[PDB]
Amino acid sequence: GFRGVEEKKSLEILLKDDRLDTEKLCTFSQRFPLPSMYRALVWKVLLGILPPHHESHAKVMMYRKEQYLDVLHALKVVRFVSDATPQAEVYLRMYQLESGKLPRSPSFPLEPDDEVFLAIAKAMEEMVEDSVDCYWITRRFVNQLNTKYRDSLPQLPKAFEQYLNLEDGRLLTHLRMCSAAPKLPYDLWFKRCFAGCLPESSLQRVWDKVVSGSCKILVFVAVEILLTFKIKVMALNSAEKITKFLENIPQDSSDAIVSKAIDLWHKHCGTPVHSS
Amino acid sequence: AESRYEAQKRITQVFELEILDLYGRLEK
Amino acid sequence: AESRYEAQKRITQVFELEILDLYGRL
Amino acid sequence: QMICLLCVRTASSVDIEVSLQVLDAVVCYNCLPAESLPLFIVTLCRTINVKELCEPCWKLMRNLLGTHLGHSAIYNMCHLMEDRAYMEDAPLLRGAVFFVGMALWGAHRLYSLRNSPTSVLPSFYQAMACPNEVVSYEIVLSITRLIKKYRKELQVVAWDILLNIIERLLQQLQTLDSPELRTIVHDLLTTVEELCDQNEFHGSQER
Repeated sequence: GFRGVEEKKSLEILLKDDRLDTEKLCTFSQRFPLPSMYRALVWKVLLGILPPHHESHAKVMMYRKEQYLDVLHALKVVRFVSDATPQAEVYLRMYQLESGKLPRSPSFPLEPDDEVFLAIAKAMEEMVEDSVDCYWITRRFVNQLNTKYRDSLPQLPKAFEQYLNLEDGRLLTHLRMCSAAPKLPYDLWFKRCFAGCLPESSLQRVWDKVVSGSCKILVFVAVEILLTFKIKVMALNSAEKITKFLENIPQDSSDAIVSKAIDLWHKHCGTPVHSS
Repeated sequence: AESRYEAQKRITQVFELEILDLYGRLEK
Repeated sequence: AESRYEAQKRITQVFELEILDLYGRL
Repeated sequence: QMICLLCVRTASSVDIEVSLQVLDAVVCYNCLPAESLPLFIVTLCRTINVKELCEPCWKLMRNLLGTHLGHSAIYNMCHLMEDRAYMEDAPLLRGAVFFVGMALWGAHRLYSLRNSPTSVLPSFYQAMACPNEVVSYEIVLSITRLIKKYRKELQVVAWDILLNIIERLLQQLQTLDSPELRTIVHDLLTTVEELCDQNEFHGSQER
């Protein structure tokens, strides 16, 4: 079955309209993966980097590029960044400047928020080719974590504890016998949004859903992580060993991890339905 | 466009902070 | 909004030239 | 260093008065060593909270800021307001707020200091990182002076930082429940409104 063709053509129809319906684009992003050629466009549109009207994209990208170059040149002028500075750290400093949270000098150690943004920025670099697009996608994504999900993300660990049992109760019982449930890497999974845990070629399938309003996809991604590694987790026998394994999971099974996490999230939270 | 203007406000904020830094660094 | 941006851009330009001068004097 | 540690450690306050006099001698007729500047500044921020010694302490700080170490001292006092090791040191934060504000927009402003208010107000905001009635009272008094005097001079970026400060003050009033702070914050709002009426307010009326 050529369902990939159906998905791509439906998205091209959603993108053909002179006004892009962000609600339909969100529902599509929930229900299907984004083709890689339209992922940056659709992420820009849902993150509000580009407005719904397609005509306005040229001028708004001029605005975004001007803002990016102005902030970057300013960081160069106050010597906060340099040409050697990694692109992710450049994005971190640009975000700090734009949010008014720039330190006095780059030698000031990173705050936890800074490391979280840096991790998401590193992951974005591999997903988005263009530096301006990558920076804007990164900043809007992290801002969604701090604004659209400031209350939802803290609930995610409990949702993990719930759905983990609901798919294999004995597995969560195995974890709680180790009393390792509060020591699982929730800051990685839900503040850094699996940046640095999954390869970006499949972390992007997660982030399609995170952009389109779903941070529970993160819960199900973690759940499918532990379901995929049942053979290993049921052989794990210590809280610290579990914590270290979960921060460095084998990356080979990650494509299937995210695919089955999306399947699980479509099974437990239902299939998205187009509005009438 | 207003995001551009806000970015320039922040560029001003860091430039003014840096001018204070540089004057304090230069009058030694 | 464009004029606001251009005026703030010029203000930052003056401060940028001051910063480059002060750094040059270091 | 020895006189500053005296001021920190002494039980007697006349000792602090003559210490401020000796430091005035060091600042005026000699050179304050640039490496003694942070401890000197911390000492004055501590001393400016003693009621009987504010006038000598402010005169000493003004004389120091009249030397070449003035911009350096303003930057150090902003560093104190921003450093996390001093979040709980309320008297020192209050003193730094008082000093930076009085030097840059007080009646005793030093017109030799080239710094715009924009450069130091983020430090005022960070001085309120840990809520403290007296620190916020000094913040709002200093900002009241800055606004009531330099409303025309205050451009949009300065008003951004001032509105962020007023927002953090209004947050604190949900928890400090202090009537003197509440009164001057709401008077400050009323003056900002009057400046909106006179069209001398250049900040974001939306915010």
